[PDB]
Amino acid sequence: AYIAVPAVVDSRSSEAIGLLESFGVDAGSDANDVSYQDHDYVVDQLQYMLDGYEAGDVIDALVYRNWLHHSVYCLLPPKSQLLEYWKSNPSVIPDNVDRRLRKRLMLKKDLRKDDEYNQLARAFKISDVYAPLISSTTSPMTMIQNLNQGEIVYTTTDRVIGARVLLYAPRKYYASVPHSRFNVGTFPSIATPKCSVMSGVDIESIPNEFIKLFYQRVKSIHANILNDISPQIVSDMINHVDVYRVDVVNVLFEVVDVADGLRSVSRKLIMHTVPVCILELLGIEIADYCIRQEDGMFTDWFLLLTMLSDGLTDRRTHCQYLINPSSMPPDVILNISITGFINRHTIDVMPDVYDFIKPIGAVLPKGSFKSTIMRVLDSISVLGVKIMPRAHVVDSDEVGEQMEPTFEHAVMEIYKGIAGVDSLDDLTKWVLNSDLVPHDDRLGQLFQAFLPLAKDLLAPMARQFYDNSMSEGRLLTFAHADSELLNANYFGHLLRLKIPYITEVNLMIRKNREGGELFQLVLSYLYKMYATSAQPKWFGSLLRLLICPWLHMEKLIGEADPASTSAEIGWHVPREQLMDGFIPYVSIRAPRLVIEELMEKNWGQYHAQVIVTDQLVVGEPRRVSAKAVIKGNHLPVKLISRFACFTLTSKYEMRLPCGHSTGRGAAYNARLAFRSDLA
Amino acid sequence: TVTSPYAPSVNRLMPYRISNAERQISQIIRVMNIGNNATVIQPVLQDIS
Amino acid sequence: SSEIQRHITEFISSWQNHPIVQVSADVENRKTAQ
Amino acid sequence: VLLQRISPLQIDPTIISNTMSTVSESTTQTLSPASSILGKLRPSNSDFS
Amino acid sequence: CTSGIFLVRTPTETVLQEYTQSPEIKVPIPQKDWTGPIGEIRILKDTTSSIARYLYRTWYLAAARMAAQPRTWDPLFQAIMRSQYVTARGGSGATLRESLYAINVS
Amino acid sequence: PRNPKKSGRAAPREVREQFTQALSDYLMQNPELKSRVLRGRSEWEKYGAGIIH
Amino acid sequence: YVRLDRDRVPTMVGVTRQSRDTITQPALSLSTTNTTVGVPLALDARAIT
Repeated sequence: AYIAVPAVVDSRSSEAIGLLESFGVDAGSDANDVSYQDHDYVVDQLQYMLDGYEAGDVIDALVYRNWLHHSVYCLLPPKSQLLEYWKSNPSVIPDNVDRRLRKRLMLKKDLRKDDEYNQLARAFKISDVYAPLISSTTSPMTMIQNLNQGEIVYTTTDRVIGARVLLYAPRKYYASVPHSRFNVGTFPSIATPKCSVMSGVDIESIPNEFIKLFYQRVKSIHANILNDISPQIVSDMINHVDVYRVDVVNVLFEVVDVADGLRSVSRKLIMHTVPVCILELLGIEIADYCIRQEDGMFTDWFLLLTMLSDGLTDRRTHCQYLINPSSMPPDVILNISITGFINRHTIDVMPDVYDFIKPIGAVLPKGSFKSTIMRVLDSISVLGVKIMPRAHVVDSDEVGEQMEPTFEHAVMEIYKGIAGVDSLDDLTKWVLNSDLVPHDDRLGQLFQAFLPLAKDLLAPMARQFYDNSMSEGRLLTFAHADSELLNANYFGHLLRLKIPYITEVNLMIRKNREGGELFQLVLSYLYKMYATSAQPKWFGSLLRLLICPWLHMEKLIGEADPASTSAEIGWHVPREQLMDGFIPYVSIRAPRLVIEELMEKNWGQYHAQVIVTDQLVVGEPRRVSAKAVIKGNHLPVKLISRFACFTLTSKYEMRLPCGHSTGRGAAYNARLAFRSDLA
Repeated sequence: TVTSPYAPSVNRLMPYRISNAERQISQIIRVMNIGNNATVIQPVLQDIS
Repeated sequence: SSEIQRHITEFISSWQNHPIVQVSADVENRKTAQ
Repeated sequence: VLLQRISPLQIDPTIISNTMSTVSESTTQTLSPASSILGKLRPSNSDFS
Repeated sequence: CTSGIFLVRTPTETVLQEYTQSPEIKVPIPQKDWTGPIGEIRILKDTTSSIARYLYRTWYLAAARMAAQPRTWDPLFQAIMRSQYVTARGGSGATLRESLYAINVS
Repeated sequence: PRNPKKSGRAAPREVREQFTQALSDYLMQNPELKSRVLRGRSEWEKYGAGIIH
Repeated sequence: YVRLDRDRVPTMVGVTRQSRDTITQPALSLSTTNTTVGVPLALDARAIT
């Protein structure tokens, strides 16, 4: 038998990870008959072969492979070096080769200029000697056919796909498996009657993007002849822990209005890739739930779910939904009822944009729940780590509040430029009519005045504020539009974000804000008009990274020794220059065997000017604030491998638990240095 | 040349044959899509080339 | 304030009144691929 | 404005923009007739005062 | 009779004065004139009321007519365009190297 | 000429061969260019062998 | 392919996708509810010759 899965299957590691409990199969037992297959090199060959050929030809060829039929290529050097190898060590010559050619190669002459051997080599071709010879222009369908029928195939090129490539001659003449009745691996085929494909995982959620292309192309042409089997059917047929790889499903639920004992389904939705660990933690299963529980504010485990995922779309009309944040009708979600779970798979929580250790700027619209998400995020501290303290995050209003006329006060006086308004309430009435969605022309006349305030005041103030903030440690900073972080030249990762709710209603729900609620809302419209359209991309994309890796590591280092499983890596200054103390800058947490490996890495080729001060901090541990400015290069994440759970924010500060006296401050030209205990 | 078996079989099902009116209606729809653009039809000629 | 809550309900209704199926871009690469 | 608020007729320019393309390409020297009339009638997002 | 001197200033002043300038866009494209995402890109709705539609049309027609030419599909043109920018002048190969290093490739 | 003609400093054979080979691999990357040039070389050694070295 | 007489030279090809009026029969409404299709395509006399 043979089964194909949407994932890169390997015979070494895929047994360790399993992949079958991954996709949701109950293979767990003394099964030892589901033998995997090596498709790493096959994916690499597919990528290399799409470079020259066409995707349709390559995929429609590779689909007709009999993966349970062992075979192999072996490439020949070109004709010249081939003949050189025929000559030297001549007792390997196939008998097809011409009698004259063999009789002339068996001679010990220099072969400098043999008048007849030159002709005999000119009229010699490789294709006649070795029978199955693929081509330099094979037009690959015969490649897969010849791999299907036979044991060895002879190529004169490297662009081949289907099996491994073996060398024919020694390296000089070139330039620079048992079955188990339940074989599995990627790349479905239709070679036999027993090839099956495991359904249950959507096509748009496949993460590899080459397996994804292969599946799309094969499933749009061979839909009616493929054998689909779900994870339950596969289960019935059968019957250095990596962090940042989490299992995700999505929840199927509908809205219910249980008034006076009469159930009434109202709407059906899909939560779109909440991670499985959070559903396990919160104890979510098939039952009814109330998602407010008091005073019309969400119960906040529901808020955590909605903020840890992508967004929910209606199942009737396949479009996004954006559930209502208020508690006023027409639409109010007060009671839901989860009904099932569909496609499960792993994803890489580490975004590709994040490779170096640097600050993070998360742009959100105005009316989002930034305050409540901060209140909910500052509490988590898994292994005594405090993954996101409240002091490491920069509020969105801070850069505008630090001005003599603050920014919002500066824009409140904008009604003087209009032809005639005479008051802020008349401005809010002249802009949007008797609901939101203001008049676009009037909003444009207002934006032409709002813009110079944002380009001439806010940008110059922010260009200094973000520098001052970057000096004193990594911080997670928010904003109301990417243009704020782009005009003011912001350093760090620029993550746009978005929330699954209607943010414009929060601007009416919240009361005690400067100016009327209508003014806050018009201000949000102006920021949204100053936005430079680009994909906001689902706020949960960040919170999933923030939370998920720690929960997994808590299973591995839940009970080990804190001294043996810990570390900290900061800027070092020698015991002199007191006219040793290091600023932390990072706090690693990982098993002992990886701390041993991190203990020996360089960590010293990274420099920065640390400027210690003499100011005291109200916090308990007696410590003095400091600063630091990296010079040359930034710490890449590869050093802190995928097996440790580090922190993303940190303040710069030094503790002084010896001879308490703060003298004069200074700059010292620190050097990075690993700092753990004995372990 | 292509080959086909000659022996008792196990009753396959392959629904491919269709009538002429369906082919003609599909052709009319394809033409009314492709009509009057020349960018929809350039790649077909290149492929035949 | 009841006028204000009337405004809120009117905006939520108008937000629910969105279109479901709307092709507003240009479809020519899709025609060629079709 | 009173007529515009009373009238059921809503003028969306997704009919002109849907029955014909603005990038139809014949005689690659210049603009095609379809592209020409669309550029001469940008359909709308504006007032039909 | 006007002076012909080569004006000079510190590099950190050029980079901090020139590169801080940003566009002053007084009538932006409305957010409701972009379709959903296609990877990293959104498309102008054909019923846009902006002035960017003529820009979009010009670049669209140019791209179509460029790609339609059969010359742009042989290996020779591909190779010429590849070798057009392989010169003996610097290209900041360092940061390329130490950025490839960050994903464990030699 | 009035410019110092930069002579080759006699780099090692192994690393220089590897460098030039990787550079050639970068130039002729697809099978079609390589097939064209190899067919040209074969036809030259069949016919043009002797008029040019 | 008409060789050299005007009378058999095709001057349009059109498709219909709806009727026109109270009338009902396609053979009657087809002459006035059609859309012309087709578009030229340049070539190179040098290359061909």
